[PDB]
Amino acid sequence: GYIEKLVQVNRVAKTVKGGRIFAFTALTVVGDGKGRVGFGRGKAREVPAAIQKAMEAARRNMIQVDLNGTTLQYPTKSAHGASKVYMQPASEGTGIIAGGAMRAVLEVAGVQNVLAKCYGSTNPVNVVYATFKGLKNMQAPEAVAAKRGKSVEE
Amino acid sequence: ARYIGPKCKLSRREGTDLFLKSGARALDSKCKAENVPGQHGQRRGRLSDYGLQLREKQKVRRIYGVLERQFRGYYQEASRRKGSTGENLLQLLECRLDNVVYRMGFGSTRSESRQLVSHKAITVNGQTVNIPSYQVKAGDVVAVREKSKNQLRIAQALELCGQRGRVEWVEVDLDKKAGTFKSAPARSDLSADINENLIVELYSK
Amino acid sequence: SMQDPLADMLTRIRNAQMAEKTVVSMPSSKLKAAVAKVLKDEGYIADFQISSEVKPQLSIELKYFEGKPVIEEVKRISRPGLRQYKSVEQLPKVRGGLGVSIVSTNKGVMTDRAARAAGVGGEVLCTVF
Amino acid sequence: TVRTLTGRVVSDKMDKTVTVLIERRVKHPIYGKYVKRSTKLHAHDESNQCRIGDLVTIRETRPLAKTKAWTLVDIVERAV
Amino acid sequence: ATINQLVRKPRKRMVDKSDVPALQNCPQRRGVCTRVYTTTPKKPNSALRKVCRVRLTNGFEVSSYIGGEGHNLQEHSVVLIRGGRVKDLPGVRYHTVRGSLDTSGVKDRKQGRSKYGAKRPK
RNA sequence: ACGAUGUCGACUAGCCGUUGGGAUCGAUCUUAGUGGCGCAGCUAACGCGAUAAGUCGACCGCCUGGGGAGUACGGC
RNA sequence: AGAAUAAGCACCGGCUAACUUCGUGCCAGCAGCCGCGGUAAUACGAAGGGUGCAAGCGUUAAUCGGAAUUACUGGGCGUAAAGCGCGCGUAGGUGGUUCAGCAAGUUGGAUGUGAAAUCCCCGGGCUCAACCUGGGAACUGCAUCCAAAACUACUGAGCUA
RNA sequence: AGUUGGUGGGGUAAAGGCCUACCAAGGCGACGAUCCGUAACUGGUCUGAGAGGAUGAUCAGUCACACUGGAACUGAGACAC
Ligand SMILES: [Mg+2]
Ligand SMILES: [Mg+2]
Ligand SMILES: [Mg+2]
Ligand SMILES: [Mg+2]
Ligand SMILES: [Mg+2]
Ligand SMILES: [Mg+2]
Ligand SMILES: [Mg+2]
Ligand SMILES: [Mg+2]
Ligand SMILES: [Mg+2]
Ligand SMILES: [Mg+2]
Ligand SMILES: [Mg+2]
Ligand SMILES: [Mg+2]
Ligand SMILES: [Mg+2]
Ligand SMILES: [Mg+2]
Ligand SMILES: [Mg+2]
Ligand SMILES: [Mg+2]
Ligand SMILES: [Mg+2]
Ligand SMILES: [Mg+2]
Ligand SMILES: [Mg+2]
Ligand SMILES: [Mg+2]
Ligand SMILES: [Mg+2]
Ligand SMILES: [Mg+2]
Ligand SMILES: [Mg+2]
Ligand SMILES: [Mg+2]
Ligand SMILES: [Mg+2]
Ligand SMILES: [Mg+2]
Ligand SMILES: [Mg+2]
Ligand SMILES: [Mg+2]
Ligand SMILES: [Mg+2]
Ligand SMILES: [Mg+2]
Ligand SMILES: [Mg+2]
Ligand SMILES: [Mg+2]
Ligand SMILES: [Mg+2]
Ligand SMILES: [Mg+2]
Ligand SMILES: [Mg+2]
Ligand SMILES: [Mg+2]
Ligand SMILES: [Mg+2]
Ligand SMILES: [Mg+2]
Ligand SMILES: [Mg+2]
Ligand SMILES: [Mg+2]
Ligand SMILES: [Mg+2]
Ligand SMILES: [Mg+2]
Ligand SMILES: [Mg+2]
Ligand SMILES: [Mg+2]
Ligand SMILES: [Mg+2]
Ligand SMILES: [Mg+2]
Ligand SMILES: [Mg+2]
Ligand SMILES: [Mg+2]
Ligand SMILES: [Mg+2]
Ligand SMILES: [Mg+2]
Repeated sequence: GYIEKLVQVNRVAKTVKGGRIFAFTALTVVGDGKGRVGFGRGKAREVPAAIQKAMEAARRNMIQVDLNGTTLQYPTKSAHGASKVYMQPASEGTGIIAGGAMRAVLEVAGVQNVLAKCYGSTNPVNVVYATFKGLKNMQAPEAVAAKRGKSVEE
Repeated sequence: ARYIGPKCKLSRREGTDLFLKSGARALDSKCKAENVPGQHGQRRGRLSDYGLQLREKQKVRRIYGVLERQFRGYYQEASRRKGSTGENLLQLLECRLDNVVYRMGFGSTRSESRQLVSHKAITVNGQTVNIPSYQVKAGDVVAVREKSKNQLRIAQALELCGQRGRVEWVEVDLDKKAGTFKSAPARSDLSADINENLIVELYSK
Repeated sequence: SMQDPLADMLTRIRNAQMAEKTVVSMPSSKLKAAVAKVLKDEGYIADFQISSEVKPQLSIELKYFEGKPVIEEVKRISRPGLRQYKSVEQLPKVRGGLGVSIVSTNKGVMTDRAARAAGVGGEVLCTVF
Repeated sequence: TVRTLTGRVVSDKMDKTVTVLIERRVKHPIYGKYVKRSTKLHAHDESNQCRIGDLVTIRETRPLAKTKAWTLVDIVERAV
Repeated sequence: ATINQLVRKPRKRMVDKSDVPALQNCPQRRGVCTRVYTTTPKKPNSALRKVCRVRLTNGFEVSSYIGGEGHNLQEHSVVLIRGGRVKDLPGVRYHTVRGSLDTSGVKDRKQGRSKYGAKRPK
């Protein structure tokens, strides 16, 4: 999958005798648009190099999500650290009703009607963590049928 | 109201098609239409998401010449209408009377089409309509006055629009200077470059 | 001090599914037996059996399919502190219809879809996914 | 078909009258929990046959005195 | 909190107090200037701001800020004050409207001269 | 007045000490306390981890930015 | 008959779309929050050049939202605010298990009301809209009856964890 | 302390401590009585995804008042804009 999306660029500094040493951290999400998505982080002395290291990290550990034809399966609620996330499927007309890191993750992954909200802290990194921890864990039908046959479960 | 001013400074700022002239010579060799205006013009100026929404909303408003109170009323009506409001807004905004008398081939520019429609020179079923906002129901035979059929401006606009494409849903008889609308246009009919979803994202905030 | 034993049954089942146990025992109850029958019919547990001799013991054997357990999220709704009651139209569909909700209606203990099929509401005991 | 109301006798120190407590459980408008509220009514006991603790059923009539507009129709349970 | 605890005592909202206690739910209010003078600002800044002590119609005695480069306020001039807190001066919480009653606005202002009560040169 | 950790009840890998008793053949099992580690799980982190800060029930107390202030006035 | 005759306001450091020069030099001034200014200020005052609204444009005052920031939906209390110093106990809240009854809670249905207008859906009229107007939907509420018995409550008889 | 109930009488178009004479000591209240402050109520209006929060400008229904404090006459109806 190849669609970039740069969620955040941040500047950090560590103290040494004489002064400060600066570095840049880039958080990015990479996916194809049909259910493959990953996120990556990259820190470097310069903004560009940070972005490319983030992209290389994002292309690795890229996972597969089973979406319901440009829509989520069912309303889901996930968390990471102090960040909590709620998403639920929407109709065909609705766009992506989300904010920030959630919108990047969802528009990269492939969904288009998400109607989502986030509670608690709004750190982009932790919000991306929560959003994947939610998307990755959906089941889809004929997999909840890990109990018995189908059409007798829905 | 209406907008008065340069009609290609806008194109230079936006940097896209933005039909605002008769199209006699070209779109380019008038204003070097690739740079934003003013002293600070060469800079591309990478712009954030809010920039994207503002830029395309201004794009649609300027191409269709609608003010923002009217535009937001149009958007509210589209949101009220069922079935994927994003294209409902375009379908409803297309049915304006001035844009129809333009796209029917009776006017050189949207501004000249408004000029004609305001001064009471066009009919719908013979009844004087001079509001450049009338929403034309499908079926009505939009036509120019039998008195006005001999004006040469309509002739020049018609021969200029003779080579601009075919929409393949209207039925137009050109000898008598009349139009006819059968059914509302589909989403695929209009230029499928500018997306409708980003507008509804703008107005959902 | 044993104020609500149905949540105790659910908690024992969840704590066993978390520690990867194969069987679970508990003191028997008519409501617990009904809920176990509904869960077994729906497919969330393999089998259950009830003992005898004055102190009956309900025993339930658990399913895992993959390395994960079959029951991933079981929780209580109408605790003895709220007593939630619902109507047919306002019954809850869980996980978009891929889970089930145990409801005690005036026709017995069934699932939400079976309750809707009879157009009868009741008390929402617990939700299972 | 008279509209009765069942209740518990609380005090009867006034002649030819009886105080009845009627208990209802009303749902809190927001928190969804039921709370037991009570109402005190005065009923006309013509032959003062209701002692304390008895459980009876009353009926609405025209006012007999000020703040006394109910009459007991029959005792349904006695007291120990 | 437990549901029973909330039933016994429900959750209560704390009211928001007004940052402009005078001019009670009123857009702007008239007053008379008792005293004009200059003040020093807080630590990071350094200047000589112009503040007028005002006695309102109700009776509240307040401070107000004369926004602009020049003013013509003496001691007994009727002024009109509006809400708005000067972040730099301690205690000031209102602004004198320029060119309302006895302020006449500020002269020869071209850019944004509606917040300062200046007329169009045309 | 501190475990800076309300009381009551039910479940959830193990290892090494120690206090007051029981059994079985110094060893094994078990019971009520008291300590050190540690898997899951939890936590912002430190850390907790059958003496939970884990998973659940019943009831009570308390919190809503820092000062002014646990102060002023009134009541006991 | 005549283009004749009728454009202003705010902003341009980030949040937030839009930059250069000149003049002062922690002065004069700006400001919703971070904050600018001490001799090249995209933040002060002016010029040009842009951005946004438009017969309006800003400013102030007031409500809800964002605020999951009083958390029923939907928060917390070892160290950030937050477990009474500790027991006993009144009202109140909650209640191991079996059989049977009743029908208050609970569920389904019927009937009466819930004034009209306003809100929502489909039409009609004024050149459209604002506006007017037909029909319907809705008004989660309340009361009176009929039926059911899984759970809670009430009644009787048991059992021992 | 007419405060709560009863008996006899009076009174009103009408039930009633509504008024009166006797009989007894009752009645209300932490499910907040009494007291202080504040305020016409509702359909509804503004917000909100909803639950809620704020509110009662226009229009419609009910209530109260008519310089301030009392009282009755006329009538089917007034304590009378
Ligand atoms: Mg927060
Ligand atoms: Mg207008
Ligand atoms: Mg303000
Ligand atoms: Mg303490
Ligand atoms: Mg404790
Ligand atoms: Mg304890
Ligand atoms: Mg404890
Ligand atoms: Mg315990
Ligand atoms: Mg340890
Ligand atoms: Mg903690
Ligand atoms: Mg404070
Ligand atoms: Mg003290
Ligand atoms: Mg004192
Ligand atoms: Mg910008
Ligand atoms: Mg300014
Ligand atoms: Mg300079
Ligand atoms: Mg400037
Ligand atoms: Mg809120
Ligand atoms: Mg606010
Ligand atoms: Mg809660
Ligand atoms: Mg908190
Ligand atoms: Mg401390
Ligand atoms: Mg303690
Ligand atoms: Mg106490
Ligand atoms: Mg105790
Ligand atoms: Mg008790
Ligand atoms: Mg029981
Ligand atoms: Mg009880
Ligand atoms: Mg019912
Ligand atoms: Mg109505
Ligand atoms: Mg029956
Ligand atoms: Mg007397
Ligand atoms: Mg009598
Ligand atoms: Mg009498
Ligand atoms: Mg009376
Ligand atoms: Mg009170
Ligand atoms: Mg009021
Ligand atoms: Mg008043
Ligand atoms: Mg009120
Ligand atoms: Mg009043
Ligand atoms: Mg609304
Ligand atoms: Mg909300
Ligand atoms: Mg009025
Ligand atoms: Mg009215
Ligand atoms: Mg009167
Ligand atoms: Mg009077
Ligand atoms: Mg007067
Ligand atoms: Mg008088
Ligand atoms: Mg009379
Ligand atoms: Mg009169």
